[PDB]
Amino acid sequence: AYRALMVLRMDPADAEHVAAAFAEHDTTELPLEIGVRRRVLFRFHDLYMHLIEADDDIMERLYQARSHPLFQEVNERVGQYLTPYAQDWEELKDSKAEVFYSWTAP
Amino acid sequence: AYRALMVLRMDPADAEHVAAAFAEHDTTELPLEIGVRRRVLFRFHDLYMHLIEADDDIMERLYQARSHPLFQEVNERVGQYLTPYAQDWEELKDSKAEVFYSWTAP
Repeated sequence: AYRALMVLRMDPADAEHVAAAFAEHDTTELPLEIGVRRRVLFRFHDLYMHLIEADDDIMERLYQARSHPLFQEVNERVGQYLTPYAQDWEELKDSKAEVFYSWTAP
Repeated sequence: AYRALMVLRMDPADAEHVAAAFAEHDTTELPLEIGVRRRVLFRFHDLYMHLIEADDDIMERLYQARSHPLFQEVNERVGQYLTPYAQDWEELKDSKAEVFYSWTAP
């Protein structure tokens, strides 16, 4: 039921690296830990969008674990190819979009 | 298993209208028809992102039904508040992002 979407800028050509970095991380239990159930990466022009599906608002641990050594790697890894969308960005929480509507059919 | 994400530009302030337009459309069977299982709208700065979850690649009917009178309304409705992201846009398919990675945990 929980969905979050983060948006950054990326060179389209860097997608494969990006994908590769997660691929590896997603083989470990690091994510089942944080509580991630599904992960989808999209690209559109020079925008990168990371969709996370979970079972609860897991953002906090998410935010928590970034400073974390267990996650430096995936972070460096991914990080070298991503840039914050907006000029006023200070932290991770800043790349998170807002949901303003949600509908599930019966 | 099917996920698509469309991105356009929107004035943050127009969100409530946007939401209202779908709210109504989502009360009808019009979407259960097209095959939509879940719908989530996000906003980030002046970007609008529409996530559709389905059970198959439903984009074609999706694309099909736009010219459609059954869908003029929601379309006009929504449409007046959205603008194509990129300058080279010619059609709806052009607002669709690409998935470059997908992971589901066991």
